[PDB]
Amino acid sequence: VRKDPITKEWTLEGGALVLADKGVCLIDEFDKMNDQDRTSIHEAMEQQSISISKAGIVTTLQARCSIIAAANPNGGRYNSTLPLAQNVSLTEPILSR
Amino acid sequence: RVTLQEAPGTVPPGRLPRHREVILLADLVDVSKPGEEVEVTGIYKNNYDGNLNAKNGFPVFATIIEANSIKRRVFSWTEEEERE
Amino acid sequence: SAALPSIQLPVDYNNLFNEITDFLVTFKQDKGPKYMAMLQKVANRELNSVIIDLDDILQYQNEKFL
Amino acid sequence: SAALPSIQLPVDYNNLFNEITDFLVTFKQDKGPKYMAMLQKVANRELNSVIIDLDDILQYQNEKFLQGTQADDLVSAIQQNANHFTELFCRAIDNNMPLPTKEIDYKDDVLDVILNQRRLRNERMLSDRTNEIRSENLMDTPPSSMNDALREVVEDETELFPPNLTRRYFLYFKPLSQNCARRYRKKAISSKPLSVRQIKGDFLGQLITVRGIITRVSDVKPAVEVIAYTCDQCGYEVFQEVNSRTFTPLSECTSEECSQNQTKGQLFMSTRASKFSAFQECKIQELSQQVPVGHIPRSLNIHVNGTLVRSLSPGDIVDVTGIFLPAPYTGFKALKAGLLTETYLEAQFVRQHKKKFASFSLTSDVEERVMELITSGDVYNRLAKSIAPEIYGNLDVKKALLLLLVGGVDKRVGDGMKIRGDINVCLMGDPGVAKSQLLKAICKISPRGVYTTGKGSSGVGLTAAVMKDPVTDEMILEGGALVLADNGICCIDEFDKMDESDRTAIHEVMEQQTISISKAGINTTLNARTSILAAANPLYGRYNPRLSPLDNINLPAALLSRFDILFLMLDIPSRDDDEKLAEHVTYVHMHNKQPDLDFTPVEPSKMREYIAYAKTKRPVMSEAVNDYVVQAYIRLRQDSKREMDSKFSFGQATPRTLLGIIRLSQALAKLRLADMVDIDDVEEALRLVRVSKESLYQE
Amino acid sequence: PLRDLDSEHVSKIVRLSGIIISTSVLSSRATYLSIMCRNCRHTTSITINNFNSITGNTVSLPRSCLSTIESESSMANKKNCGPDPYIIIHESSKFIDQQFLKLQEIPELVPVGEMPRNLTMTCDRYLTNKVIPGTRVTIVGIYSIYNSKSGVAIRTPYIKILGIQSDVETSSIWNSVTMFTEEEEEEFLQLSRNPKLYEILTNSIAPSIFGNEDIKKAIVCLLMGGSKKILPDGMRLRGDINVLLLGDPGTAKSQLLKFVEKVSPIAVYTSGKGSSAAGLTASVQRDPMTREFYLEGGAMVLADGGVVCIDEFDKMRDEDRVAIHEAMEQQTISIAKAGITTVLNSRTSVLAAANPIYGRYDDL
Amino acid sequence: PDAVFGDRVRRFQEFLDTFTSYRDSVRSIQVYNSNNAANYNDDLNILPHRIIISLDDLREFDRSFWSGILVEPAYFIPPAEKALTDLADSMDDVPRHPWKLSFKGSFGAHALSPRTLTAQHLNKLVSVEGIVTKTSLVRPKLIRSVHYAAKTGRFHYRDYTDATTTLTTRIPTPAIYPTEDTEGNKLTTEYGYSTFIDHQRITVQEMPEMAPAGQLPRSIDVILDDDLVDKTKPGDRVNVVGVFKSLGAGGMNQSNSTLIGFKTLILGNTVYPLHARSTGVAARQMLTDFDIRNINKLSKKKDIFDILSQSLAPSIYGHDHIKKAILLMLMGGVEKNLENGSHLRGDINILMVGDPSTAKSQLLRFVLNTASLAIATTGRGSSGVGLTAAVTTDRETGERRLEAGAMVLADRGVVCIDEFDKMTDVDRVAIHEVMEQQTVTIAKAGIHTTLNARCSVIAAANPVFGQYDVNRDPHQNIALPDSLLSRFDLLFVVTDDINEIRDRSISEHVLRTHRYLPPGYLEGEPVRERLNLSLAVGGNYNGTEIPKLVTIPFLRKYVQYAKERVIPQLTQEAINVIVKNYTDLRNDDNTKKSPITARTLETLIRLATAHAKVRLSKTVNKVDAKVAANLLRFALL
Ligand SMILES: Nc1ncnc2c1ncn2[C@@H]1O[C@H](COP(=O)(O)OP(=O)(O)OP(O)(O)=S)[C@@H](O)[C@H]1O
Ligand SMILES: Nc1ncnc2c1ncn2[C@@H]1O[C@H](COP(=O)(O)OP(=O)(O)OP(O)(O)=S)[C@@H](O)[C@H]1O
Ligand SMILES: Nc1ncnc2c1ncn2[C@@H]1O[C@H](COP(=O)(O)OP(=O)(O)O)[C@@H](O)[C@H]1O
Ligand SMILES: [Mg+2]
Ligand SMILES: [Mg+2]
Ligand SMILES: [Mg+2]
Ligand SMILES: [Zn+2]
Ligand SMILES: [Zn+2]
Repeated sequence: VRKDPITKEWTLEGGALVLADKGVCLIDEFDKMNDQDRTSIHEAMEQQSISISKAGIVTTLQARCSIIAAANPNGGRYNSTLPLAQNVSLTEPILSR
Repeated sequence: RVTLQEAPGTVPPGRLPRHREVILLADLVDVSKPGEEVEVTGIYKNNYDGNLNAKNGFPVFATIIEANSIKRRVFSWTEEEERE
Repeated sequence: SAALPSIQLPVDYNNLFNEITDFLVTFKQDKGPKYMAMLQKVANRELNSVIIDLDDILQYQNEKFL
Repeated sequence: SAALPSIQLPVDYNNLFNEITDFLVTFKQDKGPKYMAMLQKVANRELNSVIIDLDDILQYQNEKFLQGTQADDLVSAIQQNANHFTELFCRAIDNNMPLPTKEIDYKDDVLDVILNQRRLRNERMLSDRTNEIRSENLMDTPPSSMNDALREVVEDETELFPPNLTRRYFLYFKPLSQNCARRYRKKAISSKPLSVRQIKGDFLGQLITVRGIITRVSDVKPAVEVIAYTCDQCGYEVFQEVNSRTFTPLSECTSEECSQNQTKGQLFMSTRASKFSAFQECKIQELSQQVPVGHIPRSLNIHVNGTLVRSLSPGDIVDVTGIFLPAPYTGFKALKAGLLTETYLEAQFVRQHKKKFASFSLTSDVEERVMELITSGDVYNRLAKSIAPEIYGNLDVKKALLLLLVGGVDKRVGDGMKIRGDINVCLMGDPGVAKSQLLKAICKISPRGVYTTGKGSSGVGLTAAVMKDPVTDEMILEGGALVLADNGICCIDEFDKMDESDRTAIHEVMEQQTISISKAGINTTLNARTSILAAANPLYGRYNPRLSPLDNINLPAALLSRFDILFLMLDIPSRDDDEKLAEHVTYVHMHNKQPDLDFTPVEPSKMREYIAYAKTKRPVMSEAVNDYVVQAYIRLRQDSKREMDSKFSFGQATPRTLLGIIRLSQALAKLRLADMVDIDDVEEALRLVRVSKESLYQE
Repeated sequence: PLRDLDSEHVSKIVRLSGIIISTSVLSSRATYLSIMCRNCRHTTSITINNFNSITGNTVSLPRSCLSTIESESSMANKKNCGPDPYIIIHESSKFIDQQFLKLQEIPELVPVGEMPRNLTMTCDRYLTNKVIPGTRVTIVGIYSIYNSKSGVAIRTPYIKILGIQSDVETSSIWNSVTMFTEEEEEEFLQLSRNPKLYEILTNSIAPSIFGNEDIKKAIVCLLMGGSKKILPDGMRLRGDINVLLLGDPGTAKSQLLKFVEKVSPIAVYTSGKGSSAAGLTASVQRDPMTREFYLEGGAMVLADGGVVCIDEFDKMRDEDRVAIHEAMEQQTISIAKAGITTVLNSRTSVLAAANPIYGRYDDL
Repeated sequence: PDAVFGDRVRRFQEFLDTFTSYRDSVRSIQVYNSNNAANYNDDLNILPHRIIISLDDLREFDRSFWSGILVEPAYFIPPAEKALTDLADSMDDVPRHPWKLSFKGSFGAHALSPRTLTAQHLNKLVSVEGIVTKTSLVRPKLIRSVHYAAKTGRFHYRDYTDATTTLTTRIPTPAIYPTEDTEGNKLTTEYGYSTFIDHQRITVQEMPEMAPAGQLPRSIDVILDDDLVDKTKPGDRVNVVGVFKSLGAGGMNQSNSTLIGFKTLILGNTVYPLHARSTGVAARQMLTDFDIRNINKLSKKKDIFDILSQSLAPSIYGHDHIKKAILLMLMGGVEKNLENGSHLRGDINILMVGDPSTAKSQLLRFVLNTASLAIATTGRGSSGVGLTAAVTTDRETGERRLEAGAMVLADRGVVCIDEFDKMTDVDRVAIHEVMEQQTVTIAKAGIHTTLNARCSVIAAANPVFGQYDVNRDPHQNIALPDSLLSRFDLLFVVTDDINEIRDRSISEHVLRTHRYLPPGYLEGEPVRERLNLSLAVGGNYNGTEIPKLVTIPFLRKYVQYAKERVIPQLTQEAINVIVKNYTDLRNDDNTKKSPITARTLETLIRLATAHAKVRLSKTVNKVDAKVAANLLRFALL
């Protein structure tokens, strides 16, 4: 929920996941994501929705979106000797989705 | 009220892309979405403001383009399209 | 409000109206009550003016006092 | 008319004014009257302020009551309506103003020569108008009555410079003392110190006293009281008074010549002919003893005008007596209900709870107290053990804390480099050795002390911060605790749990006595001549003899070398000392007083004035004591070389240790009130250095 | 749609849907107001039955005294009362409530690089305080105009609300209903005498999940909860039951959490680290336009009297750990900020899910 | 003069003559003022001229006048105030400010909330409960200005009124400030003879306990006059009784032309600072004579310490020494203020560390519920600025102000810390000063001040391994700095040792504890939760007026009477015992959970002093020293 500094108007941005509802969200550089974006992706793949409690607005937004993500392995190369989970910084629940 | 800049492909090297402001009337509203290259024909005229501009110190006016026509430089299937 | 304040007066128009109504229907100077006969004459379009006699009202008050 | 109705008040301003004049002429405290010597010094340009004592007025009413004559209660009338009595006294003072004995000269102030020219010019107007009216000869005829009538018509037709434009003095009210009220059965609201909460709207217009800390002091600025204008058309000077925060300047001339004439002159401001006051705005906050349960302290605005400027500084416990006056409302226009007013205190008198060391003067009354303390003997031990009389033991700790309070001699060389004279003392010890109590005692004794918890102050809270002052409307630097403790003692409790920023700031402070700030706001250096008293715990919170003293004093060698004395305050259990400690603590808890009746502990004011008089001294050293200091330094460095490999090392000997020995010796010579440093002073200094570290650890 | 509102809808009834950003405080508008002249002392009453105006006074006090034009007195005592001579007598005037609402198009259907457009709406009388911010509403109202003091003749559109329909109703303590009709009472009493009631309530818990009958029995017990007790010494015994389900991935524990969120009258499903923009436990933040402390949100507090389903319960912040602990035994969250101090109710059953380390569970 | 005004004045005369409690309350106020004035004349405080009126007694007397005050207070409150002023002046002839009124009792539909207040409650007497968020500076307002004319030597005056000071709207006549009389002479303002009345604005927000959990809160403005200012501080829970009034014209003039609407606020008549859990208002209970006699009857028994301790939390089995320590903490010792300014603690601090699920959090919640001014905090939830203080910016003055953390708000109270071992290091350094020097020293950018944080700290912590190991030394078990342990007077290690008979006692106690119903409740009816707000003035279930176990409401009164009345002093027979036990504890060879520093000695004193408050004895005897010693020994050994 963002207030414009000039317009002084509070607007509700659903984000790229809600905005891609009944569509596709394309997340380039899936590995060096930050924590809030990881949590947003986790909720958008578990519940297919995003729940917000900000600025007096408590609601849920539908996020039924397919996700095509791109990532680079750890160290710049895929190592076939190690399995997938050790080549990517992504944890097991987000890799399983 | 729609802000139009020069397309970045056509700008000379050291120069910034100039921008003008275009006023769309009753039928031309919501025609051109931002992010697309469009071509507008219209009357180039001055926007009148009270007491001009105090910061410049010169009798300088701002300019607008009242759009006469908008031309764009679709997932609709017809009856032949579904047969195809 | 305070722009139109109020005072208490000894006159009370409700019981005075009731007394007027009772005096009209129960006064008999000595056919039936006097002012009822006058109002019958008025209703029959034979009398145009009703004269309220104050000796009658004084007699009515005195007989109610008795 | 009834639109401005009238009420009858018990106050009458004629008999009170006559009482004021009689008091000014005939008061003699017991050359001649006090307030005719004072006005004689004012007229001779040797005194700038007239201080009226309510004790004097109460005493005056007292001998009038003893003589049997009837006298009005002028003191209560002042305490209720002091603002009017300011100009009542000013009018009475100007009524009987002595002529100056000394003639005016070129070494005299500009305001004074302006005032002299105004008085002479008024006299010339009076004489010239008298001559013209007498030369007119209207009636051609009782000489005395004719002279009186001619004087009255001259004084009503001429326009003179008013008395207000001829005062060279500022008049202030000293509140009546509580003791003098106790002698004479008087109960006054002015004497009793109030808090900000206790100062309500019913005290407006009254002379009241507020007790508290000063938190903010504005810079001295010229506030115009009356504006002077010159007119080239007529030659008059037009003065418009200002009693508000803003004014509108005058354009057209309002003198009689221009008022009558068709052509109006143009007024030009003349800043030398206009009247200014030195103006300061201060913030006072009530002490923690005055804040009720669960409340946040509030603030009050103090207006300082005239001579009393620069008598208030941040970090001062102060009783300020002044007139509680209202001001026009400041705030949102939507939130006001009726005639809401802001409040301020027009300061009349300032009393400091702790007197500054630089403000010490060798007056007559100080000398007998100082000489009594000298003739009582053993002033070093007497002042040492009386620092914290309810903290048992720690005699050498209290001795070095006394040396911290006094300090050494600041040294300047013609090459430009300076050696600091202040002493830095660290107390590192086991928990429960009452070192925080010692810090509280030391920078409650010191007039400019600051107590600081290590994480309670951040980096911006110690050095500096750039922020806007709205009254002078300029972007100023406000210092932290190391600025509030300038020429004082900074108590830094919990020293070992600090961040690196404060450590670096204190690291620069203990040597160069400055803080250098080179940030996005400012590029400056600021003076901080603080003496630093730190309190700390060892590495594990407890001293263990398994590791070296350097190991569990987790303290870098540079900042260790900056401390002149560091005390290991070990909590070593024993059957005998714990008995005496328990008896001391239980006696303090039962009787609310120190156990030992064999000595009288010295009062904090007495210690403060003695320490100030000791700090006035600047002792020096002769060749023999220099040689002894050099030999002690040589043997100390060889001992530190020898013990470096061993586990008993407290560090490595340093030229800063030599300078610390010199400064401790100079402080000890200051306590003896001598201009020379003796051999026994260096003996005590070396003994103190040794007992600080080696004596308690070896036992 | 909100984007198809044109100039052909001006001063017409339009039906339009969206989501609500903000509900303003209730302003006091005047319906019946009694006025009295300053010096003339002429008493008059203005009744108002139209409150659709914004940024302007469509009905105001009379510019001049009405005593002269009425000629009410035969005596008729040049005298002028002055411009705007009337004063409102407030203790004889009547007022109504008015509210400004702010409506956005739903963020699911917005152009990708564009700002979602919004309109201001005004409601009055019994239309005020009917919807909370964040709810999705279709609203019927007059599309009207106000002038705000960018174009020589440009007007700001707004909506005068004639009706509000709530598509979905949020679950909360204040929005919960305790009233029952006699038919539902009779149906629940008839249901309670079924001897296979436990079996049918366990079969109704997630019928699409194979196995885990003991887990479903646990979920039924969690949904019922136990009896809470308040004792004369003041300390309370909780009745809510907190159940942890930890195990291998792909064992339908998240689906059990989702079904519990669907079946509970009050429930919230969050992660161990909260939501995308909804916190866990309790958040106290400053108010937007007045800068005052208030309870921003949080899973354990919005779901008071309900169930919080915490997926990925093992990954959690230290703030949330201590707050969850205090909420699981004490059913209270204690907030001690620099300005606010409170102990607030968190009467919530916790159903948590966890996946052990090293992927699958190790029997060793 | 108005006839209905006089009729209502006479009706309130009859109401005041019927109930003599208001009459002798007026008497008690006037005699208090008269004796204070006489003491000022011969050798102080002045009570305000206002009377608390019960609405229930008025409803019993006259329904019409009661409904008139509730619904149309502008027409009914001023006649009642004039009647009270006439009654006060009737009896004041033998020995000037008009008397005000305040209201208590049931308000029915008028007991509202800042959210619940709508425009239907305008021009009505409302009782609004909430939380104070903003408190404006107390500003004097000029009522009558007095001026002096020096040419004629006469004093003039002018009165000033606004729409706030009156309930009934009159013609606004703005009389300018007179600087010149009718004859043209200059006037001098006579400050000190002019009258100024204190004016305050407060903002009352809905309580966070009764607010919706996600919505923005609603707030109202309340105006206070001279006798009602400074009765609140921000963060208090309050009940404000006053008239909800609209002012001005909501843009209906030509000059105003905006949609602020009509400005709405409350003319405060009554301010009651309510006590709520973990807030800044201390709970106070009125001590009747019967309750004082009961307290004195308890104090004479020899078993008095073991009834008040065992009557703390009867639903927790065991932990008896912890109950004793909590009772002694509630008593709170005696704080010494030495003549040179040095300060000695009186407060007792308790730390409990041990195995999980051992009634630690429940005991902390009990201390939160039963103490007068307990404030609850947790480990990670509040921070160094959260517990002590912080700096904010004022909107009006533009200068920085302070916001009081948990320690400052809980001054002269209890801070209940849960999960003590999860504090940050900077928070721990903040705690070090509070637990010993009893103060918070803050030196921010431009702000340097010391706040009073005289608190008693009760804390619950867990061992670093999650369980206490008997064989391992307590230094690694508690794993806390020795300075912090020296701050805490009593450290209790609670162990969940498993024994069959002990577990049977646990099971029987808990199962008998879970079989309780409140009186007036049915077997299957669920218990309803009512939020506890108390007005601040100034395993056996059947505990009713000290049969065997003391009720919690009477325990509160005993604690209040002991703290307010008795301030015990040490004597030599206690000092000898304290000295001997401290010397023995300092030089003992036994390993102990907490290190023995000098603080322990004062701990003994405080503990002994606390026991002397239990017995209501002005003297600290040998038995107090011995019970302090053996309570300390159990915690140490
Ligand atoms: N030698 C002593 N004489 C008298 N009282 C003492 C002595 N040592 C300790 N105390 C008392 O024990 C307490 C010590 O408190 P503090 O001043 O905090 O000691 P401390 O050395 O600063 O502890 P820290 O903060 O862990 S370094 C106070 O109540 C003192 O009165
Ligand atoms: N026993 C089962 N019966 C029916 N459906 C099942 C069963 N096990 C898994 N599923 C389905 O397979 C999917 C498994 O997803 P979940 O098991 O709920 O994810 P989860 O692994 O439990 O949570 P994680 O550990 O964070 S990936 C869902 O779509 C379930 O409906
Ligand atoms: N000695 C005891 N007597 C009665 N109940 C107890 C006892 N110890 C623990 N409990 C119960 O155990 C539950 C756990 O809460 P608590 O023990 O306070 O947690 P913690 O020990 O982790 O703070 C409480 O509901 C309480 O009723
Ligand atoms: Mg300390
Ligand atoms: Mg899952
Ligand atoms: Mg616990
Ligand atoms: Zn001129
Ligand atoms: Zn009129």
